Amino acid sequence: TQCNVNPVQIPKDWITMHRSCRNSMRQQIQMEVGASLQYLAMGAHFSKDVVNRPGFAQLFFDAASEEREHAMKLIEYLLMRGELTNDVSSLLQVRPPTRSSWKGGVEALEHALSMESDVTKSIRNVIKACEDDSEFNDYHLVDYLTGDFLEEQYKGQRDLAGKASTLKKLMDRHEALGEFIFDKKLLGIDV
Amino acid sequence: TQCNVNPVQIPKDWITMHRSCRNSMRQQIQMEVGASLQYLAMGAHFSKDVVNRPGFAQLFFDAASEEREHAMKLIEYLLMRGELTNDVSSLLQVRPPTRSSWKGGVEALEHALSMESDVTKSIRNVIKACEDDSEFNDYHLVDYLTGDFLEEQYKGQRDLAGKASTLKKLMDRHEALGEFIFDKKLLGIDV
Amino acid sequence: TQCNVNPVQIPKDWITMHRSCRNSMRQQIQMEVGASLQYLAMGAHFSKDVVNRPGFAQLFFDAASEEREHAMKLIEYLLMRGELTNDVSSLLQVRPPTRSSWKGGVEALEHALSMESDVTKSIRNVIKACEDDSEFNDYHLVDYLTGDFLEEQYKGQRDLAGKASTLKKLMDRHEALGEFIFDKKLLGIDV
Amino acid sequence: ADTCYNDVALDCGITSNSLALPRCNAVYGEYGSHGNVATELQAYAKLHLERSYDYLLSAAYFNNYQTNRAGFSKLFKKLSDEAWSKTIDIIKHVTKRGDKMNFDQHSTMKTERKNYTAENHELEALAKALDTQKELAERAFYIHREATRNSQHLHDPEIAQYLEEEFIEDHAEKIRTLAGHTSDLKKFITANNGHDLSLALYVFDEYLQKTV
Amino acid sequence: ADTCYNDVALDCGITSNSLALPRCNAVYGEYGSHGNVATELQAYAKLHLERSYDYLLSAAYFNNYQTNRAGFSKLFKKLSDEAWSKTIDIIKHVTKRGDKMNFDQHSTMKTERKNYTAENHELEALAKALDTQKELAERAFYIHREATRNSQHLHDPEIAQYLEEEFIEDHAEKIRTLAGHTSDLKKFITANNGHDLSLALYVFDEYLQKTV
Amino acid sequence: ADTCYNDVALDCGITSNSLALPRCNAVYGEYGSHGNVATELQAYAKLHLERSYDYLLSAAYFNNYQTNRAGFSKLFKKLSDEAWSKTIDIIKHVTKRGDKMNFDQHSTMKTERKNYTAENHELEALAKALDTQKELAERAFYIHREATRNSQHLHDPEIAQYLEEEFIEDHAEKIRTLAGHTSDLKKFITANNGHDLSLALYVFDEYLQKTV
Ligand SMILES: [Ca+2]
Ligand SMILES: [Ca+2]
Ligand SMILES: [Fe+3]
Ligand SMILES: [Fe+3]
Ligand SMILES: [Fe+3]
Ligand SMILES: [Fe+3]
Repeated sequence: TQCNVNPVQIPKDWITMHRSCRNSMRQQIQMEVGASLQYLAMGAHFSKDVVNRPGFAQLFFDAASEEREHAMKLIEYLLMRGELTNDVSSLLQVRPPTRSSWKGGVEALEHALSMESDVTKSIRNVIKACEDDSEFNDYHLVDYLTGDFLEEQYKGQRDLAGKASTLKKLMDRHEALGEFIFDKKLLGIDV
Repeated sequence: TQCNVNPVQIPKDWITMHRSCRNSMRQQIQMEVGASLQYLAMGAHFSKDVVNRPGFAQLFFDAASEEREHAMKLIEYLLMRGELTNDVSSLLQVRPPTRSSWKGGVEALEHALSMESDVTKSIRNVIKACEDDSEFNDYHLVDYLTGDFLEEQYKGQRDLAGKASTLKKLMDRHEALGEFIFDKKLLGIDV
Repeated sequence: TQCNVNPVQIPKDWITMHRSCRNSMRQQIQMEVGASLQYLAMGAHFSKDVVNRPGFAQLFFDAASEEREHAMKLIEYLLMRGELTNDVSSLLQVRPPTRSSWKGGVEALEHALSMESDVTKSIRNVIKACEDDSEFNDYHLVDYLTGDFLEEQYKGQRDLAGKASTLKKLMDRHEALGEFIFDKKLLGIDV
Repeated sequence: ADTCYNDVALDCGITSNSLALPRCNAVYGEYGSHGNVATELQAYAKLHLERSYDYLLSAAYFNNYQTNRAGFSKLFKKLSDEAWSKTIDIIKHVTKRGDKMNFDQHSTMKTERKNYTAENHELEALAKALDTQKELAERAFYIHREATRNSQHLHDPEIAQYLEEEFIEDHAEKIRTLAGHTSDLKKFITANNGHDLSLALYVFDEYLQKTV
Repeated sequence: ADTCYNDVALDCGITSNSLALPRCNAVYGEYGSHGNVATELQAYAKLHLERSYDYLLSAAYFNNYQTNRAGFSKLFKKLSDEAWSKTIDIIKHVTKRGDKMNFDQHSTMKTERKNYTAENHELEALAKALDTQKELAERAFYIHREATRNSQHLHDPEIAQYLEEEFIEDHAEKIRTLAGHTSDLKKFITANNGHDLSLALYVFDEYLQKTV
Repeated sequence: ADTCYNDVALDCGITSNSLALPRCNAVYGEYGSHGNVATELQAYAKLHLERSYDYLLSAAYFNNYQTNRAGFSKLFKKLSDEAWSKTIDIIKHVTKRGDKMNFDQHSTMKTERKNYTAENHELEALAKALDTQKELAERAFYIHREATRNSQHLHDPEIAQYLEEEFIEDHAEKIRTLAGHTSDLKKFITANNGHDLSLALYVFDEYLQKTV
């Protein structure tokens, strides 16, 4: 039985992304998804009754959802350029994250900062691949990654670095009370 | 033990319906109930996952509730005239309807049109019995059945006949898409 | 391990209640709690399907909650005066109430009136103990018990006495209908 | 393991000349395959349908000029309207779960046969209403048990939660209300040799008009 | 099969001189006839009643001038008010189902005997609150199991749904909240040799004032 | 009987030099001690997580310029967003009950292995969505049965009510909706030799845009 419609073909000259750039974008999509899964594990850790840091839990669950949105934005960009008419199933793979426990809020913030730092470096490498391909400099995608993605990365790194510095100063003598107060401030609660 | 109050009697000259007319009304009440049950079965049929015509389902469940209201109006009329002080239990009998499946929306609409046509003929026969009894022409009930009940019948028949004509024209070449669109229009949805 | 903070001491000259007065207050607190439990049993009785007097049930559940509030007010007074830094666990004991069934609304109202009358007498005895201690006339507590607690007692007794008189007059010939109507009036329903 | 996807793959093959897709329906948890839950739910719609019309006849009887009890009539009209509405809701649930309604389906629950008569005095009418509501409530308990306990191979918590939420919670309130009404009438009849009965029935009917 | 209607027919006969109507009550599903569900529900009201007053005494203790922990006091006052309100709600449910409340009814659930003391330091008080809430929660699990699983002849999903909706869902939240509070205090006591304990208890109490 | 209060009394003694407090956690009803309910709930979060991304890829596929089915894409995007939200909700429930999430936890429920492919024609895609939703629904039935029926020593109505309220009720609606969509497509394909198929898919996609 004929369950589908015989495909039609329309002009394709407008579809211009080159392979190296497209492959770097596909790899970045998997990286964003991997980051969302690692943040979910951080949210889960701080949600435990024996850890009980709801401010940190919410911070990381929010970060997980944001990374999922980053992956979706990259996928939407490829679709807009005429890609992903096939090879969609292989774009992503969900796997358990590498780390599932942290000693305290400082370790988690430093790990998040390092993850963001890795993502920033990876995006800069996608930009290089897309800009320096000898056959096609993808001006628009390079601009999009630079003005949207890197913008979010640098602001995010500075935010995490500041949080880590502020909380770490409290650790030599005020580990419990310092983290407790900092955690409630993440929820907008001034004790 | 005396669980009830000794009945009292008040004047009864105002109670004037005659037997032939009253019996025709009792039969009409059962007919309206029978119609409500047959419409419930139509609603049930179009609600099935393998039929999936929510517009038709709602149309017929609404019709079932309307027929129940018709039965109630006839009962209220008898009560207003001083009847049903006894013989109430025997007024109605709930039984499974005769038909439970239809090939498509057209068959159901045509069956509904035929059911309505039968009800119209039956109401006209109640009118004849109530008007032509040689001992008592029940002017008021005849007027009520004519101005309220027949009014609803003729408008309803024209509505169903039009729906059947419109949908049936689509059946020789557009059975699936035609019924799908028509069904959503019944829900007020223009695709 | 040190799980608590070494206690500190502040000036205590302001803590002035004397023993006889304090002990009478502690006994009054238990009496208020006992009254709350007895009212709960009245509410439960009138809530039974075979008694079915929702107006009386609500009246007595409300009275139970009010007696609990009276106990709390006496406890708050002791705390304000600097007491109950210890001997708190022994302040109260919850035990099943003495009575759990009443013949009708009149018996329950008369029992409530008698309970209130006993509480009034007990409060007057707390006042005597607090005022007549040869070493310390507790002017403020005596004033509080007189102006707040006795005020509520006298108004409450008059209210219950009036309800009992009104309903009892209906009992020689209208036990069922009289109580039914009176019960709905307690709910603010005029039949 | 038959799945809707596999049925599509098979039938949408150039080899096929049909598109049966037997697994592409709303049936899951083997609903209707093991036990009597599916047929009992259909019979439950039928019980509500029959009772809706029984209650309607009682509402009519109490609205005749001799009885003229607007409060009792309103009580039965509400029971009728609720049972009619539940009939349609159950039919929709039966189809939501991938089954089809059969209006001649019988329950396996052994229930005595007692005709419903609409011509009754007030206490009799309330007693019958109480009995029929208890029957509706116990039938829900029966279907619930059939769905989650009686058959080793059937566990359907969707039907259980549906019954819990849409029927079971409210049955307790209705039954308690009706039981209370019979207690009130019993007292009017027995206290003071039943001397206040006629005035009490009038007052009670006025009370129903305000509270039903 | 005894029914309320049949009792009325018999007693309202000229032959009778009474009107017992034993079946005209709110009992259905044999509530109270098989198993321990009916008596356990009564004992559950009693447990809430006792705990409401235990919590009230803890609220009082934390409001004395030496402890002066308004946040801890507010936490216990809320637990007390909720348990008092539940006591009345359970009593009403017992009567709604046609039974009568007995304030001296004991539970069959084997529960150790441990007096509740109100004079405690902060960690001890939270630990006791956590234990008593877990006991209330496990008692609900026990009654639920008695209603739908332990006795072959008893299946009462009305009691099960009542417990699920009014007790069980919220118990998990309260227990998780209290467990979290004990973890926070444990850390204040152990980290950095417990040096920040007094300031931490003050800050924690202020936090409770804002969040309880 | 170990309690949090007793752990505090022991550890807060001058004799102790630690504060373990093993019983001061949110575990009650022996959650996680008997049966597979605790691990199954963790595996259920994992199933929703995996499906959220499978649905996201289907949403992307239907938004490529050749397929360009905004209605189908919206349908899958909604399924993806809901599954993502449920993943977080289940993780929070696991921790609320005193357990910890393990992202590599497997289910014991014997489920066949079938890779999810995003590149499908319309009927195939809906069929797969229907199958995966039925799998999510039957997994909830399985966990529910494990919590209240399969193990003599485990009775957890908190997990049962959570599944009933947050998953089970809505699964029936989604499955019925998807089953209806496959029936509509089946008819477009078979009636009148499938002659209206291309126009019908366009009209159906527009309908999804208005109703998803
Ligand atoms: Ca259940
Ligand atoms: Ca439930
Ligand atoms: Fe990112
Ligand atoms: Fe009609
Ligand atoms: Fe008092
Ligand atoms: Fe609910």
